[PDB]
Amino acid sequence: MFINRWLFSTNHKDIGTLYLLFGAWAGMVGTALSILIRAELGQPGALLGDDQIYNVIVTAHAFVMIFFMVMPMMIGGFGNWLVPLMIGAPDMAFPRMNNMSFWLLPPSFLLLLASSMVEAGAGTGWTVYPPLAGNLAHAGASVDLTIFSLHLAGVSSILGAINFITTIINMKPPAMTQYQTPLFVWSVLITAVLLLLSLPVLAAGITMLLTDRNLNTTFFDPAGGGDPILYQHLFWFFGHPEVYILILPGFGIISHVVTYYSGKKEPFGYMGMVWAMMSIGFLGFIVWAHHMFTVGLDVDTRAYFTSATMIIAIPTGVKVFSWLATLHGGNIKWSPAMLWALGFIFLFTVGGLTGIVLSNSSLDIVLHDTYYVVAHFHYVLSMGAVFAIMAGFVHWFPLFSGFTLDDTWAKAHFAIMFVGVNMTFFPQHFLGLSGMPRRYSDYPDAYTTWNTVSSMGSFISLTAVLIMIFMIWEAFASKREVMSVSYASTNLEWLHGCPPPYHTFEEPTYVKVK
Amino acid sequence: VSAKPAKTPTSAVEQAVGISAIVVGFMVPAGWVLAHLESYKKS
Amino acid sequence: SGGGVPTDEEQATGLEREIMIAAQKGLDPYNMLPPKAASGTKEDPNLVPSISNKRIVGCICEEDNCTVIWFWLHKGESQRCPNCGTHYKLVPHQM
Amino acid sequence: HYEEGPGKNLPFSVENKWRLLAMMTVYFGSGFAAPFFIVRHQLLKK
Amino acid sequence: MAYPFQLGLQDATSPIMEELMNFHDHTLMIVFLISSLVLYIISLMLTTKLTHTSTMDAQEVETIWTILPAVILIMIALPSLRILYMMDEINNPVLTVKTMGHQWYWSYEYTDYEDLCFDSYMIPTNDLKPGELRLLEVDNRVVLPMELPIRMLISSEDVLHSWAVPSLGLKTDAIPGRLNQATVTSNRPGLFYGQCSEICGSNHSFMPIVLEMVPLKYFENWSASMI
Amino acid sequence: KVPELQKFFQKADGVPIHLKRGLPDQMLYRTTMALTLGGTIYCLIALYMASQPR
Amino acid sequence: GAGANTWRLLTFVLALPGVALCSLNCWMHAGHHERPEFIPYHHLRIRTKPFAWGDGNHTLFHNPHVNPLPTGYEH
Amino acid sequence: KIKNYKTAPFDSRFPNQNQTKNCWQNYLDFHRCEKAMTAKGGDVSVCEWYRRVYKSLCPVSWVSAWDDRIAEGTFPGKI
Amino acid sequence: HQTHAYHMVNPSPWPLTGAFSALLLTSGLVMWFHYNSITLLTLGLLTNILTMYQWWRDVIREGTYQGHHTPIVQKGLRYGMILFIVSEVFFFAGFFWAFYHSSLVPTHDLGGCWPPTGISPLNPLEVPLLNTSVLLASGVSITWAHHSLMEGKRNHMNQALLITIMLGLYFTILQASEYFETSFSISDGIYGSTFFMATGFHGLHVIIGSTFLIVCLLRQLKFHFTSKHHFGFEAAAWYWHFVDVVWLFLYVSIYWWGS
Ligand code: HEA
Ligand code: HEA
Ligand code: CUA
Ligand SMILES: [Cu+2]
Ligand SMILES: [Mg+2]
Ligand code: NA
Ligand SMILES: [Zn+2]
Repeated sequence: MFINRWLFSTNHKDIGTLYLLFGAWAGMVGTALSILIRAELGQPGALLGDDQIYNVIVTAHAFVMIFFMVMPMMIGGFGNWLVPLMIGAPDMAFPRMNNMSFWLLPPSFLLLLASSMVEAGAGTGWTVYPPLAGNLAHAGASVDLTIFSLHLAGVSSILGAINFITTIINMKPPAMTQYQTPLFVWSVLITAVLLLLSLPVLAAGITMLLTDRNLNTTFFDPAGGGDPILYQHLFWFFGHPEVYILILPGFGIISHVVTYYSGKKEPFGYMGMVWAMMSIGFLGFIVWAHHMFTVGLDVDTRAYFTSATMIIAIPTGVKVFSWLATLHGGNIKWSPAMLWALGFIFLFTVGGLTGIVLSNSSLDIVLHDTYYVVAHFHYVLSMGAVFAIMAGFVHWFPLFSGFTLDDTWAKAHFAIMFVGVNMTFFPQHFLGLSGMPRRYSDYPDAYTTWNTVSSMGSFISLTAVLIMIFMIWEAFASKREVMSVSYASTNLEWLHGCPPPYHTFEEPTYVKVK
Repeated sequence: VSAKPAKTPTSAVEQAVGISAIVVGFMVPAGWVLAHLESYKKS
Repeated sequence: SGGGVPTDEEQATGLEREIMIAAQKGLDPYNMLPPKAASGTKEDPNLVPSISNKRIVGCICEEDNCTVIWFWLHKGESQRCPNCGTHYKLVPHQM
Repeated sequence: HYEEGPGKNLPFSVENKWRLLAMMTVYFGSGFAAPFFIVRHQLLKK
Repeated sequence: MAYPFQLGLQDATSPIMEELMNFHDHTLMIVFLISSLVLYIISLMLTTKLTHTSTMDAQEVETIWTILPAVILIMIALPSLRILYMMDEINNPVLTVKTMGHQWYWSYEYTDYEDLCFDSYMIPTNDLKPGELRLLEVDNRVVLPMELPIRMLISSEDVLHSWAVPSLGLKTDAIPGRLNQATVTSNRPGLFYGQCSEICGSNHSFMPIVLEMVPLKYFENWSASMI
Repeated sequence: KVPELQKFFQKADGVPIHLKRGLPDQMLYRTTMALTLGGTIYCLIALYMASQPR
Repeated sequence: GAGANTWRLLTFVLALPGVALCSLNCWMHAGHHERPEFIPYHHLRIRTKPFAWGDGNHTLFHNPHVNPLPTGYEH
Repeated sequence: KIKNYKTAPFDSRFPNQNQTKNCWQNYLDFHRCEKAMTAKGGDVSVCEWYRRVYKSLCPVSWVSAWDDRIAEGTFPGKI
Repeated sequence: HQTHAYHMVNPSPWPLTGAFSALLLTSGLVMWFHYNSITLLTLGLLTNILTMYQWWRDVIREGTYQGHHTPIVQKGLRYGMILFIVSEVFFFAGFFWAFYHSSLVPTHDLGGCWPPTGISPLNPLEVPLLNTSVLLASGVSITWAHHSLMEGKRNHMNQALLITIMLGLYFTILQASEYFETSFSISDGIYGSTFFMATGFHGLHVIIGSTFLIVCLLRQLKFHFTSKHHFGFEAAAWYWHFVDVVWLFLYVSIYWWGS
């Protein structure tokens, strides 16, 4: 009864629920790791001792927050719950592959945890650059277990990407075109395209790293003929597509939330949204060597790559200005998800502008691997992706669970979340400009004061997610239902009720061209 | 989104017990392992 | 060397047999092709078949329009599109 | 057939507030307490 | 080197870091401008009671909407490419110094003539002299002449390091089996403090770089003394 | 032999199609799930033993 | 196009006689060479981590007739 | 001569950041000059300048390793 | 009931079982490379082959005996395999990029020339052209097999698929026997590393294609494939054309150019 419903599940809503549960657990694992990092960096001195265990915590924080919080929740959970509901399909095209992708995820998590537990430790950073990740500096089984964790997560997300593209392209009603679908459907289409176009590159790269470790090859060994710059090339050829994967379903979620809670029938410039998402997807593939501006490339190569960053800056500017433009003359309902979306817009603008500052290779000479980079990627990830996850969760928690959250507690949670993240990641700009490098367990005294301030901010964010758990419990402590939802005609997922039944669209939608 | 009146409505005291339960259940293990790091370093 | 390989007019069974048998007479009871008999007036509405008491109807009531609007349509008289007013009527008897 | 309705599409029962509060705090507290015990383990090793 | 409550960059000694600082001020003024646009518009257009929730002309403003961020990105990128080409001139250096990043220490070879080489480890915290800096003082400071073009070839023995001095505007990857080049000049004498920027193990925080820049005659006296 | 397996698999027993043959599918499904549960628990035992040093 | 006998004629003229001719060509060129004299190179025959099969120095397809060990050949 | 050599010059054939090929080709060019004018039998020290180039350009660990492999006879460069 | 023409799947264990099987493969490789244990690795390999056999046998049961395979379903399966093929294109393209970056600029430790000193490369005009011709002949024979399938020929199909399968077996045993008697090993530098990784992964993929051809043959001899609804054989032709154009790129890149 339980085993056939959940362990043997073959519909999209249950797999999306299991995504939401697993990603909440893994996100709180990552939050504990982040509290540990900011506890080491709070006061001068070594609370933990050596930098090896600190690098283990840093790498674990990066992998757990990237591949196990934003990735499964965002793509899998929101796509599986909403994409057959937005396009009017009864299920996914290949539900067994979706179930297999979920059940490959906690093997990858267990392998990552065992990689952390083995006494060598995978303290390399989330870049797994050799010869630090070789069998000399890390002679042991931690790096191999890390590599197989990445293999399992990659196979999971390729299977999910294949399933998503075939269920979006094929399972539409035969009258609707691809430009009549909702925007989140477009975002997960382009996300699945770049996922299966980028993931085998890192699969091959860490396969060759594994054979360099344990099969005596010289792919990246400079004493045998190879060089680690090849590994950097393949890793970042995956890596910048990966962060565009991390941010694109967030774009779809915020577009849906801003369209809904302003009262609009549609986002302003739907063709502009579609064009800019395909432009960002097509153009994230040729910008990778902005992550290697200090490796010693050609000056013409880095000139090309910083021009590529400018031409990838323009279409997301079109998207953010059109997000502003669809707030025009709307009945602005002050929902909590609206506050998450406006915080998304402002803080993602700040993070993108700091990325544009970093995009010049001339200033990337100075600011490479400082905390200015950390402020850039946290202002995009830990604010934009996290705020988009929270906006989608607050907006669709009536749909997933059947109960409505307490909006007063949700507004308080947004307030202390905003204060905590803004006080955490604003002094990191000054620490990067002053010149503290990344991956440091102890700093000189002149970097102390901002570090102290930054540490305090992390604890505030802890309080945020602490009361967030209470919010969820409060919904199940209240059991307040939903009679009705406004604007249910435009949004298809709200039309079967809250929550929708197990079997939906047995009688499918009736839409005609002629 | 319209909301029904609560079928099993909670009061203020039970919500206080809930927030205190979350705080104590999240700060006993992490706070205990952070309360003595030098004991693990063979003091 | 003769035939041997069967054609799918006797070997194919189940739902594939059902759609192949019904689709050779111009009938699509399993909804693979966009429907027909389109007129928005109240005397000749847009007919929709069903097996239940209601169906989700999506209107694209002007061309080159992005957002389809969806509405439930029940039994009885002809309900209208909730922004354009083309008449849709439900005739629930197909199989 | 499986249960349809509010609170029944979830893999855990929500019919009692207190056992579900205990369930949430032990689940998310196990999540929050895993890396701390890992760090205790590599400190206890050497 | 850094002082408490520092907001901006460390100030410049090389010419290159002066142009980098001026370009940083330029691009941060641009970031302040466009952040003011975004913040003032989002504060403006949620604060009205008038409504307009009907069909609107989808394509009637996109030409200015597309050419304003393109022209501001061009205005950013042209001095970016200028200073990008300002680091690859004909150097014609005076001295050539070779650095090798060994496993958590640095090694220095002045071997243009009369081969000299030494090692740089950090002075430990318990063994600091009074007045010195925690985590920033080395055994043997790395002595160079000032206001001269000096070639600096950077590599490492085993793993990836990053030889970085921020106040002189230098940061170059130390890659095993690969010899990268930087040029270093100055305008003031004194001690300049940097440290490693690439992850290199369990003491990655614990390798600093101290560039002591002196006149030429004192550099000659130091080179004769150290051999 | 295909249309008479077609008659066999089009039954309204309510059984899923991987227990529809009766005995042998049930047998190798039971052995497959038993050996993968044993492999998973011996994998966790091996990982916990490898976590500790000598 | 979309024929069936012409593709059988195409394969029975081109594919199998061509593969047989190339098999005869590789049969008349089936001659081994002498063993090259051994130089202890450093980028060839590395040993960083031992192999996980058999002894640990032999590779998976190590034929002792042609493949050398780092310490010379085998007799 | 071209002497009073203060340091290595700016080589226009290799003007980029990477400088492995400069000292590698200069070391093999010194050895090839040595072999060529030992075969010629003349004054082999006239390209002694080339020797000082690899004194100044690539590290003494690399030069010591290359001297060891050319003393044993395991030099991959064709001289 | 059901009025949409899509396929609703019964609850399935092989997601869970194959997922924990992949966990067993990863942990088996870790315990083999570092602790020398075979038993967990072999248990994982047995779990994969049992899971994949059960899964594809049941997909055969839905597609052949229960008739759940609508044209919309076959279009979806076509899209899914095409995406899987494109993923494998980019995997082999990453390996190609590794080899091209390795051989475009040779390093100083190799001596600065490709091939490195101390290795004897395989010249392409000997017996590698035999295996290129074997894969080309197998592609021609499977094209005749596909055309005899659409036309309605049965015994011509059996002869064609039999010669396709035995030439695939000839190709893989010829590659294996050549890699017994190659003059350089995996530890012979970046040339050996790139060459043996690329050819080993292509060998694994061609033995996967040979197994898929064999199960296609034993499906066809039990009259599973009709005159037009024969997506497994279309899949076999697509993956076989994939594997020999990949080998054409390997033979152009590694064997001919630079050797
Ligand atoms: C959400 C994930 C995400 C997103 C969207 C981005 C977006 C961008 N990222 Fe970043 N990035 C990361 C995640 C992300 N990044 C991560 C995780 C790293 C760390 C990798 C490592 O460890 O090294 C990283 C690292 C990273 C570096 C490495 C720095 C270094 O190594 O020293 C650089 C270099 O410039 C960079 C650049 C950019 C740029 C130029 C964009 C752009 O796409 C931003 C554009 C977005 C905007 C919102 C601006 C548009 C708004 C307007 C208002 C229009 C502006 C118009 C004008 C100014 C004219 N990123
Ligand atoms: C998803 C990506 C992500 C996220 C959210 C974060 C979040 C945070 N990060 Fe992280 N960080 C990285 C990705 C991320 N980081 C990466 C990729 C690196 C580089 C690693 C390397 O150097 O190699 C890094 C590095 C990094 C360092 C560098 C350490 C060093 O190099 O010395 C530090 C320390 O200040 C840090 C701090 C923080 C803090 C204080 C937060 C806080 O924001 C934590 C608060 C976050 C949350 C609370 C998550 C929100 C989740 C929920 C609200 C629950 C969701 C559940 C439901 C909705 C049901 N991060
Ligand atoms: Cu050397 Cu960090
Ligand atoms: Cu990037
Ligand atoms: Mg670097
Ligand atoms: Na510390
Ligand atoms: Zn209408």
